[PDB]
Amino acid sequence: MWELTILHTNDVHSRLEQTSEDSSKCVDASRCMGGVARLFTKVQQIRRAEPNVLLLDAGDQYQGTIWFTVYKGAEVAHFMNALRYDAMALGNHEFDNGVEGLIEPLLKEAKFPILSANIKAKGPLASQISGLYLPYKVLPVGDEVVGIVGYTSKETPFLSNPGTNLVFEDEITALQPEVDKLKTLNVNKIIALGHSGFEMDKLIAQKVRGVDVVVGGHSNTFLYTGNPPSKEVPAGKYPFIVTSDDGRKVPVVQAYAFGKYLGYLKIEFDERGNVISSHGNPILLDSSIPEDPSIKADINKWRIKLDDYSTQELGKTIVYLDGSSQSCRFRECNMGNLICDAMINNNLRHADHVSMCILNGGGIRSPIDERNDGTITWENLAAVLPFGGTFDLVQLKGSTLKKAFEHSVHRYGQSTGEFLQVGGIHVVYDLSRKPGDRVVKLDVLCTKCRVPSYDPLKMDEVYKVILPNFLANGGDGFQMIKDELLRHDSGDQDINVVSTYISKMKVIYPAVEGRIKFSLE
Amino acid sequence: MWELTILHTNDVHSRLEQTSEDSSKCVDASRCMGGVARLFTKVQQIRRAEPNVLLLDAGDQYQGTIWFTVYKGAEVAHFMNALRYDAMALGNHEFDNGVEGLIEPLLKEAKFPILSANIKAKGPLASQISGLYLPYKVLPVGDEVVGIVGYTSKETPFLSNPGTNLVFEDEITALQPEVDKLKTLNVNKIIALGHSGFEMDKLIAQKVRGVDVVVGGHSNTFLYTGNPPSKEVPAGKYPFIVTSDDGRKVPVVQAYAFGKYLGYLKIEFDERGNVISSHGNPILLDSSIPEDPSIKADINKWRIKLDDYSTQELGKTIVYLDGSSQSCRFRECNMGNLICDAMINNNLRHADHVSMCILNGGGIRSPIDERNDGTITWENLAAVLPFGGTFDLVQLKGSTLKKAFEHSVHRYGQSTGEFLQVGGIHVVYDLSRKPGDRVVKLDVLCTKCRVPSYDPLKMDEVYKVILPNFLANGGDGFQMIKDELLRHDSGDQDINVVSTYISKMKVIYPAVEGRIKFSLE
Ligand SMILES: Nc1nc(N2CC[NH2+]CC2)nc2c1ncn2[C@@H]1O[C@H](COP(=O)(O)CP(=O)(O)O)[C@@H](O)[C@H]1O
Ligand SMILES: Nc1nc(N2CC[NH2+]CC2)nc2c1ncn2[C@@H]1O[C@H](COP(=O)(O)CP(=O)(O)O)[C@@H](O)[C@H]1O
Ligand SMILES: [Ca+2]
Ligand SMILES: [Ca+2]
Ligand SMILES: [Zn+2]
Ligand SMILES: [Zn+2]
Ligand SMILES: [Zn+2]
Ligand SMILES: [Zn+2]
Repeated sequence: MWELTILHTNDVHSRLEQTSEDSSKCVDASRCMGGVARLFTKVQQIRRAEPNVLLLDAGDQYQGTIWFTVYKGAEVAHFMNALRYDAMALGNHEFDNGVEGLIEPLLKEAKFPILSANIKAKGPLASQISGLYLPYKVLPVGDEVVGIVGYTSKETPFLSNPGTNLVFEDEITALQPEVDKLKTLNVNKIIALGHSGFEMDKLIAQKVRGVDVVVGGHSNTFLYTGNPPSKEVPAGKYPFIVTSDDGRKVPVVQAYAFGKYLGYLKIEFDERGNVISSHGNPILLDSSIPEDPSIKADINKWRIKLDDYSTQELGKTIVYLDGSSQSCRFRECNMGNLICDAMINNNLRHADHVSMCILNGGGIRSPIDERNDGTITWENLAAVLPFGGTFDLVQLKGSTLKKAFEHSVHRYGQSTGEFLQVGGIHVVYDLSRKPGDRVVKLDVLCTKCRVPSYDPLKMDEVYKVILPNFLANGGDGFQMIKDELLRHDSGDQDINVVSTYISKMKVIYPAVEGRIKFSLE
Repeated sequence: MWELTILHTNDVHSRLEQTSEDSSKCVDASRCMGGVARLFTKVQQIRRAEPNVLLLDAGDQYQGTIWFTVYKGAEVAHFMNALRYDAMALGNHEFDNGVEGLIEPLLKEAKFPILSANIKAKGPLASQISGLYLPYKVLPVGDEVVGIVGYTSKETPFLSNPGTNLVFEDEITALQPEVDKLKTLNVNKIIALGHSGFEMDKLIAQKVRGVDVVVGGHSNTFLYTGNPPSKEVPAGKYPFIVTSDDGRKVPVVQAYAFGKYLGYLKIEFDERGNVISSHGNPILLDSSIPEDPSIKADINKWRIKLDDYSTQELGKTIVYLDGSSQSCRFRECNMGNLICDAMINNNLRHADHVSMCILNGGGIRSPIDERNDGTITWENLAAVLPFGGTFDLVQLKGSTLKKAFEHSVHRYGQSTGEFLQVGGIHVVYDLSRKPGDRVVKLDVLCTKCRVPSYDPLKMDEVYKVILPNFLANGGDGFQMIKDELLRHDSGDQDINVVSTYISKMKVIYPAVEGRIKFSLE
C-alpha cells in the first residue's frame, strides 16, 4: 500500500488575509478564519506528519478583494510560492485581465506547474504562451510518480476575457488523450485537477478512463462526511464517490471557496495505482489553527499599500448588508436592494427617466458587516463589486422582461448567479410550476403616470430598465435581453455608483421588503 | 316677497392668490382658479345685479400658505376689507397664534363684525377682548334688517391655542338665547354663520328655533345641485334642506375650501321673515372670471416680501406629490410616504434607532406639482406643512400601535384627518369588519434583527415610532398614544426635516408601494 494525502483549495478569490466567517473583511480577529498564514500552519503540520503530500489549487485565485485590484496576481504567485503549492489548474477568473494579465503576474513567477489540457492556443499567441502552462505534469512523490492533468471551464470565453487566440475544448474530449499518454508512460496514479464545476467533475470521473481522483472547483461545492463545522451545508459526502463506466470507484472532491477550508483527502493505492480506498474531509481554517508568524508578517508588509482603500469612510450601515450567495442567489437580499436603489438613483440624477432595476445575484460577491461601528470603505465595496462592470440603461418589451424573470428561476436551487435582485418591481414566483411558467405575478412601477404605483406588467408595453452590462450583453443565459432589447446605453462604473449613493445617504439601512416573494399553493 | 342673496366662503386657508385646480401654487396661469382678485370680480358682478347681498365668511381664513406665515392675519383683514365682507364667524385656525394673534392682526383691523356666540371669555382676558368680537350683529340690508349669529367649534381648545381664558360652550346651548333675543327685537330674518362642521350645522338647523339659514365651514363640505363643474364630488344638494323640529325647511350651505368656489344662495322671504324658498349653487372661480386688475396689482405689491421663500430651489420632484385630502385621508398617498421617509431618515442620522413612522393624513395640507420643471421651494413645502409642528420619537407597545391603526379606520369614509400614513409598516384593513376589528394584517420592520424585514406586530413587544407631536399629545382622538406611551422625546421642526431630506436627495420620486392595503372578502 502507498498512501497519498491531497491537500486542495479552489475559488480562493483573493482572500489572502483571514476573514470573517462570511468571507468578508476580518474585524473581530479572535473569531476570524482562512487566510494564507493560517493555511500555511495547517499545510506544514500535515507535511510534517505525512511523507507523500500534494498541495493543489483548482483555479480562481484571481479576483475578489482589493489585493487583486492592486497586485493583479503578483500576490497570488508570491503567496502560492511561499505556501509551496505543488500544482494549479487554470480557472475562468485567471483570464479576467486578459492573457497578458495571466502571463506576466502569474505564469512567469509561479514556481509550480500551471495546468489546462483543454486550452489550445492558435495564431500569434501560440508562440509566446507555449510551455508557460502545461496539459499535465508528472510529479515525483517520494519513490513514486503522480500524474496531474488540468482542465478549465469550456464556458471561459463567455465568462472571462481570454481573447480570440485561445480555444477552449470539451473537457472530456481534451483529457482522454492526455490521460492515455500518461498511461503509456506507465504513470499509474492520475489526478484530474480543474475548474469546471462539480457536475462536469462527476462526468470526468465517470467518463475519462484512467482518472483515479478528481479535484475540482468553480461551483464552490462544499462536501462533508459527518456533522459539519460551520454554516456551509454539505451537497454530498466527502469524497463524493462516482462509479466510472469501466466500474472503478472514483473520489470527487471540492473545498467550498475563499480559503475558509483546506480540502484533505487520504488515498490508499496498490502497487498498480488502483485506489483501494480513500477518506478525509475539508479542514475548517478557524482561530484554533494559529496564523504562521512569518507568512503573517509578510502579509502585513504587502498590506501597507492597500490601507489607502481602508482609510476613507464612504458611509455607515446600521444593518447587516447581506451579499451572501446563500441569500442573493435564492431570495430577496438587502445588498441587492441597496445596489438596485443606487442604480435607480444614479440615472434619476443624469438627464434626458427609468424606475426599474434588475441585478444578477451572482454579481454581488460579498456581504458587509455592520458591527465595525457600521463603517463602509472602498475596500468593503471592492469585495461586493470586484469586476469593474457598468450599470447600463436598456429599453425592454414586457414580454422580454417576463422571459428574463422566468429565466431567473428556470433552474432554481442550484446556487446559479442568474437569480435576479430588483428595484421598482414586485415579482411573485410559484416553484411548484414548470420551468418557463413560474412567474405568477409581475408588477412594475408605472412610468407613464403622474403618481408612480405598481400595476401588472403588460407584455406589449415598453419599459426602461437599469442593469449590469453583463446582463445587457446576454450573460448568465439572458440571451433574450441581448437579442430582444430595443435600446442599450452604456452606464457608469458599478462600484462608483454604489460608493456615490452611500456617501449621499451617509447612514443606510436597506431591508428585505417583499420585492421578491414565493407563493404556497 | 323680499329676496336676499348670501355669498359665502369658508376654510380659505391663506389662498390669497389664484391656485392650481388642487389648491397648490399656481404655475399655469391660463387654467388657475380662486384667489381674492377673481372672487372680487364675481362678488362685484353679483352686487351690481342684486340689491340685497351679504358676503359672509364661516372661518378658517388663517393658516395654509406662506402669506399667513409672513403676514400672520394682516393679509386677511386687508384683503377681506378690500372685498367688503359683511361679516365673519371665528374658526378654530383663527386661534393658532394665540388670542394675541387674533386681536392685533384681525379684530382691531377688520371693518366688518367678527362673530361667535359660544365663546365666553373669563378672568383677565374678558376686559380687553370685550366687544372686539360679538355674539351677533343686526345688519341693515336695504329697507330690512338681517340678524347674523356666530358660532365656533367647541373642539377649538384641543385643535388650536385659544388659551385658558376663553371658554367654548355647546353651540346649540349658546345660540338659542341669542336667537331668542334677536326675535324679541323683531329681527325676523336670522342667519347662523359658524365654524363647526356640516354635521353640527344640520343639528343647529334642526334644533335652534328661529334660525332661517345655516352657513357653515370646517368640514370643507362641497354641496351641489346638478352636474358639478370640477373634481369635487358633492356630499349633498345645494342647499342641503333640514326639516327643523318645529317643522320649518332650513337650508344649510357650505362652499368647500381654499377660495376655489364662491357660495351663492338666493332666499325668498315673506313679510314675516319666513323662508318661502331658496336656490343657488357654489360658483367655480375658474379662468372664465377675470381677476380684478386693482386687487391683483395690490396682491402683486404684497407678494414682493414672499418671493424670498420662492427663490431657493430645495430640490426637484419627477412625480406628482399627492398631498390631497381625497388621497391622504383615504389611502396610501406618496406625499405621506415622502414625509415618513424624511422622518425616519432624520432620526437615523441623530445618535443614541427606529424604523417605523406614523403620520396623520390630515397633517398633510397640500399637494406639490411636478410640471414646473419639478422645482420644490420653501413656499411649496410651507403649504404642505403649515403648522410648525415637530416629529417626535416615542416608544410604544404593539397593543398600543394596533389600537392606533384601529382608530385610523374606526370611522372611515368621512374625510377625517386621523387616517395614518406610514413608514416601515405594512398594514392591511378589511372595512367589511366592525370598528375596532378592521386591521387584518400589521407587519413591521424588525429592529432586534441584523437584516431588517417585515414580521407580524407582536402585542407584548415594544417599538420605537417617529410621529408628529400632534399625535404624541393625543390629537385626532389618539388618546391611547398619549395615555399608553412608554417614552416621548421632542423632535425637530416638521418642515425643516422634509426640507433637509429633499436637499439631500436632490431628485425625489416617492411612489404608492403597498404600505397600506384594503382587502376584498
Ligand atoms: N456584474 C458582472 N460583471 C461581469 N463582467 C465580466 C468582467 N467585466 C465586467 C462584466 N461578470 C459577471 C458579473 N456578474 C456575474 N458575472 C460572472 O458570472 C460568473 C458568476 O458565477 P460563479 O460565482 O458561480 C462562477 P465562478 O466565479 O466560481 O467562476 C463569473 O464568471 C462572473 O465573472
Ligand atoms: N401636524 C399637526 N400639527 C398640529 N398642531 C397644532 C398646532 N401646533 C403644532 C401642532 N395640528 C395638526 C396637525 N395635523 C392635524 N392637526 C389639526 O387637525 C385638524 C385637521 O382637520 P381638518 O382639516 O378637517 C379641520 P380644519 O382645519 O378645517 O379646522 C386641524 O385642527 C389641525 O390643526
Ligand atoms: Ca489508475
Ligand atoms: Ca324666521
Ligand atoms: Zn470562483
Ligand atoms: Zn470559476
Ligand atoms: Zn379649515
Ligand atoms: Zn376649522
